[PDB]
Amino acid sequence: AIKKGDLVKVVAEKLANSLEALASDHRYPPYLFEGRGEVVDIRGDYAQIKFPVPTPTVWLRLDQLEVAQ
Amino acid sequence: GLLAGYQFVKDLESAGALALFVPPEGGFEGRYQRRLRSKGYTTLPMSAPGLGDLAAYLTQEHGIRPAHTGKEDIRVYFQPPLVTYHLENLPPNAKGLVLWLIDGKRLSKQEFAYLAQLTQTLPKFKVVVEVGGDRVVRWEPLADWVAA
Amino acid sequence: MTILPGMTVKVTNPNDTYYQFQGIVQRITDGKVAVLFEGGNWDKLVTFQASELEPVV
Amino acid sequence: QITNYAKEAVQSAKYIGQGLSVTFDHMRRRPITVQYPYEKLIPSERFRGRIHFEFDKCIACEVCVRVCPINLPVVDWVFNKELKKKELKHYSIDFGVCIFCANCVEYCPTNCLSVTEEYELATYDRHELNYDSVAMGRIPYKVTQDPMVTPIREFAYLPAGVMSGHDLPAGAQRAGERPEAIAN
Amino acid sequence: PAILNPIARPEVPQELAENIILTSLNDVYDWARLSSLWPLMYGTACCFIEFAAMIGSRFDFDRFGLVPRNSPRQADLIITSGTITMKMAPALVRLYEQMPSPKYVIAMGACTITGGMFSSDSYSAVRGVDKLIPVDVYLPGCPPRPEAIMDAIVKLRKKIANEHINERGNLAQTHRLFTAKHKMKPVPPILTGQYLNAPSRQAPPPALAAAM
Amino acid sequence: MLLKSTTRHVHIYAGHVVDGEVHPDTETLTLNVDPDNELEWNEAALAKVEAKFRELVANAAGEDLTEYNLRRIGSDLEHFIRSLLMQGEIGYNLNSRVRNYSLGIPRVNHS
Amino acid sequence: KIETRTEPMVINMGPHHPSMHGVLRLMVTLDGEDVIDCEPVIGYLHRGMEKIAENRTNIMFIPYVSRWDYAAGMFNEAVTVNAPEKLAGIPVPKRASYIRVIMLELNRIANHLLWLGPFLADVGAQTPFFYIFREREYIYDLFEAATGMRFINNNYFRIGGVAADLTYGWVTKCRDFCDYFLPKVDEYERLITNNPIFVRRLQGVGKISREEAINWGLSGPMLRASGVKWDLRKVDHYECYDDFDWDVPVATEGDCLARYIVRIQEMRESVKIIRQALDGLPGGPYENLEAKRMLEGAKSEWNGFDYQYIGKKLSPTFKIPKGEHYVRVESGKGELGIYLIGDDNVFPWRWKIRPPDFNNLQVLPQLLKGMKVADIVAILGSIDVIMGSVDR
Amino acid sequence: PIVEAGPVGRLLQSQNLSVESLGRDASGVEMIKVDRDRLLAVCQTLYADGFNYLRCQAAYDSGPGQDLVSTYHLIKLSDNADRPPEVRIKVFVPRDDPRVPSVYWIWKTADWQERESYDMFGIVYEGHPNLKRILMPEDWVGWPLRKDYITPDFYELQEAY
Ligand code: SF4
Ligand code: SF4
Ligand code: SF4
Repeated sequence: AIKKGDLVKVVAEKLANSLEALASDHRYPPYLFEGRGEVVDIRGDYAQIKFPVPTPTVWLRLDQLEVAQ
Repeated sequence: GLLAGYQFVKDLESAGALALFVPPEGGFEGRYQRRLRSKGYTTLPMSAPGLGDLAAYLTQEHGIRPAHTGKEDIRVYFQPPLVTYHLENLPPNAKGLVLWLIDGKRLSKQEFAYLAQLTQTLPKFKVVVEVGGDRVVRWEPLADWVAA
Repeated sequence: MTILPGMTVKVTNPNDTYYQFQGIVQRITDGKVAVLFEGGNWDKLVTFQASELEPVV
Repeated sequence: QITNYAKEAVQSAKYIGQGLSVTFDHMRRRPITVQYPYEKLIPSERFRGRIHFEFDKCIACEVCVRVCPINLPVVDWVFNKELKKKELKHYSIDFGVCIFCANCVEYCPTNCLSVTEEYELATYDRHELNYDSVAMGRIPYKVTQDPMVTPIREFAYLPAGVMSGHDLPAGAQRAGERPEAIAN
Repeated sequence: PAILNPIARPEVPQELAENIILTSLNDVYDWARLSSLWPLMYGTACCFIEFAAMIGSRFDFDRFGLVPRNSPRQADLIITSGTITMKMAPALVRLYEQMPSPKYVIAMGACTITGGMFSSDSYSAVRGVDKLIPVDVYLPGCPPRPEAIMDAIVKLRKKIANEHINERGNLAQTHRLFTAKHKMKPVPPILTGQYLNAPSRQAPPPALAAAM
Repeated sequence: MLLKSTTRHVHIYAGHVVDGEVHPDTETLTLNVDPDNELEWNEAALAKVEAKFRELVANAAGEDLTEYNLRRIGSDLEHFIRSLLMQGEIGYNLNSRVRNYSLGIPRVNHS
Repeated sequence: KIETRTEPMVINMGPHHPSMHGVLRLMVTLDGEDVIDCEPVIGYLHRGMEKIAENRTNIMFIPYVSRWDYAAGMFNEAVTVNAPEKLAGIPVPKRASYIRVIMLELNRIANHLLWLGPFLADVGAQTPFFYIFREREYIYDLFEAATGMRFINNNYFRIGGVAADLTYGWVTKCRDFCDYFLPKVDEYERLITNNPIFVRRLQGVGKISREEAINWGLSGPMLRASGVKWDLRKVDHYECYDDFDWDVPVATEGDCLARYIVRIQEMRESVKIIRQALDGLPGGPYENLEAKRMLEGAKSEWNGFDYQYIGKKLSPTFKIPKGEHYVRVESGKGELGIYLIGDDNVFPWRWKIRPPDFNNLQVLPQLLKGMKVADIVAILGSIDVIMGSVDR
Repeated sequence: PIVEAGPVGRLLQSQNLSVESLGRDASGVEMIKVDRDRLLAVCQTLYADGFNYLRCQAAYDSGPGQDLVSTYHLIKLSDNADRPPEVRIKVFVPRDDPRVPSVYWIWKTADWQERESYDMFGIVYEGHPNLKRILMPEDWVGWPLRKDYITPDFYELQEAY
């Protein structure tokens, strides 16, 4: 459903249970939930998200992502 | 010479658009924007290559596009017009402001003359464009410097 | 001769770092002309004093 | 004993005697130094000073963004469907963010972007370095066309044999560009 | 609102009246600071070699009056020559507070202005030294030429002469202290001063040397 | 040890200050906003960052007392002072010797 | 306040560290005059270089790489462009290969000269520190002519070869430089071998055996100064370095005096490789290469796949092919390797820089065992460290 | 099987240490998969064989949510060689429980290199002396260079505004 190149937002409930929560901090930064990250290079079940903050991009699951219209 | 008075402030009220010729090792230009700042004139030292079109920067608002750096959209930051935003914050009990442009020697003559004819059409505002170099710091109006 | 913005000139004076380099001029001004030299990898334009630039056909 | 301190002192007090002589002979040589604001040293033919810009040449294709290491140059363009050709409306390279690697002047088809020779850009404000398209299109400052600077040349530009740029009355580079066109 | 990040109107009149005598003493006050200011021998990344090439013989450091000091107290100028990460970010403020108040930090290189090439995607780089300490003169370049640093010294020297002797009060820090009590668990420090004499380097532990 | 979080506008130390000399404590955190006078404050917004400083200290009072966690509090205060500039509550100081505009330039709202 | 106790005193070298080899922090503890332990705190220049490359194309990452070993410069660009050109099988022309040997041997001279100046001031005499940097300024202008920058940020190495050919008065200007610098190499050697006060600070001070050097992991003039004779330009047949005759400088002593004489002998052998490459150049000088381009421009022995600076000027959208890789380049400081594994897109999947100084700094606690306090910067100045390579 | 062995894989087969031999490299070295329980048995045989020099102990992520890899590119160093035999041992480890046994006692070059594998990636090395963070602050909590590392909203890490 989630294409390559549309604005997505991260859901907090499906993120802090899985394997993607071990790499990061538990206190999640607020730029994930403001829906502005452009998803590029979907690879199977996972997706790289270019968030508007000048930090490295993250790879999250496509189940952990909600489209921000 | 060495003991400088306040003739630099009186020449700026006369001409309105000066053109300093300072020593290129610096340190001797700024002693004349202290005599300028002692007489109530505030000072906005800007950089002459950093300005774009001086009409669209000084008296008009300009859309400054910041570095999106590949992780941001094309934002347009509309900054206020520089000489007429620093005039309104300047209180009316003090005198005007001066534009202390440094590295004026990379400005074209069309941008020299635009800074010359603006200081009289805009009240309580002057410019000092630091252009060129000389062994002794000296000034002249911008009206005949473009006539050189 | 006069210089229009886009003709191929080459430098003629010997007291200069760019002795005989040639290229397209760009953004002629009231006393100065910048000549894009087309040199190798990174194209470089250098200011001159509107003289010592003999063009070729 | 007493017959040793007149012989254990000579072995190095004459070595500093042959060391005070060589350091005094270091003062015999001319000071090879580039006094900056009165002798600015001439940059090379490939030096990446700062980027120039031609607003009448940039056809809005963002190759400069895709080859930049940080995707720095802001290309503001509309599509302009009445003419069916994209025409830009603003261009800016925020220097200070700009590493002067000049990938944009290399991968450009229309030869718009180009490196200048001026390194003398230093502002009091970080945002005064965000150059406009008409601020980048200004004419560079040449070291030779300044009546306060005696421009001394660089190494690999002197004639063959001399390794200094001060007592150089004339000359050129140590080779010829086209010497062999009527020879061979 | 009306204007984002506004400029506060200076309500003070700045009655900066002075005679011929006091400004003649202010010229000597500013000349003595612009003409013999001592930079700290500081350098982190690549811009320290371009700064150390200016110490040498081809470009003269001690020609404007610049003497490099390897101590924060004796130096006033600090040329931030190098990319500062999350580490060196508390260390550079500590080098900055241990200075007499005419400081005049100048940023050198692209990575002390906006964190230049690591401003796109880097998890530990502070983007610009002006997120930690106030900067007088900015200097782009990567790396700047040693001639280009001596312009930034010249641009700095023009800024010392603008400083006034009766405006010496804003050079000291203001102290708006606030206090809150927390309930965070204190942690023992990670980096204790033993490396070789730690009780894990002398021999491999059991339940791991059996399969060796 | 003096765990500290020193950005430009926020100096959070792990301890209390007795007349300049900072003494490292375990219970308290001291904060002085804007050591350099870059922003001209007022009585209203200085209490507004106290509605943010004591909020984040009470929120993060279940975590560890490290330099990483003091930096997380000192960052969110520095993101709160920048929100006070974009709301036009405080403004830039012009009596300061530097005018480098660390928290963005002045700009008008909606062109 | 400060008290006087009887336990061993721990001093912090501090991240300030007024030296020219980066920003270290040694928590070295003292036993009166002898050290007993020392932990190095690194990471003060960790800008996240490996995470950057996973969002960079190769032409977008070529400016990033000459900041790890910023004394060297193009030694970092050597490993970078060799990672997809040895994986995609892209042929490098023979002339562009010899320009790479010319540029890398000039970087190793500049790598060793930046090592030499601070090392001579740390071991004693401070007056050659100003005369060595003058000799490095000649190497700056040789790169400033050919590339557009002095010692780093010189995007010269490409995937299909090199960025551009040399300038006109360039090949005759090593013959002014590297025929003048080579008399001064023996002048730098006679500073420490003669005046026998410097040998009492370098004989046996920081000695490492041969068997411990291979186990702890060492490369370049720190491994070879224990009597190993391992050089990756000889071991790996790397880009027409095998077309020259040059001896590998070995010193079977292990001490810091052996590390001094090897690095001085690496300067001397580099000029040998330079002069064999300036005369062994395929088209010779560029002003004479371009001369044959006009007399026989249709189809000659010149204008081939060789005698030119690039094979094919590749697009910015050059996809790295799929496969693991590990390319090695013998730098001036050791083995600088990168472990490239890339997917079929333009970004590599993992870019693990294996630095030459990250693996040589882990021996510094073991070398500082029994050494004195005045011989701490004498050890650290002889590892030839650049922090930025260690921390990335 | 599907993929044949090589010169190092046939040596480990002759010592009753079954290893999942991968194919050749893109440069031409042997890639060998060893489980984390049989790592110290394999590397003790290769060190006695002659592989006295380990380089680039590289932790590598196979993708987000996949198994982490700790690679060991060990070469046979001699006094003078001409392309000596090398082999890369890759040890796959899951995201949860990322433990690989340390090879510091075999090769001392895996002290800081395994710290860099623990500083960036979450791979905890059992038996490793002084296993801490080198490249980062020691009180950092996240694991960068993983594909999943969400960088915190620090004021210093933002744009210059
Ligand atoms: S690289 Fe050249 S053609 Fe492409 S957008 Fe920039 S100026 Fe235009
Ligand atoms: S100089 Fe570098 S950063 Fe600047 S526009 Fe060119 S490629 Fe981009
Ligand atoms: S921009 Fe480049 S040269 Fe300047 S400090 Fe950063 S890494 Fe060094």
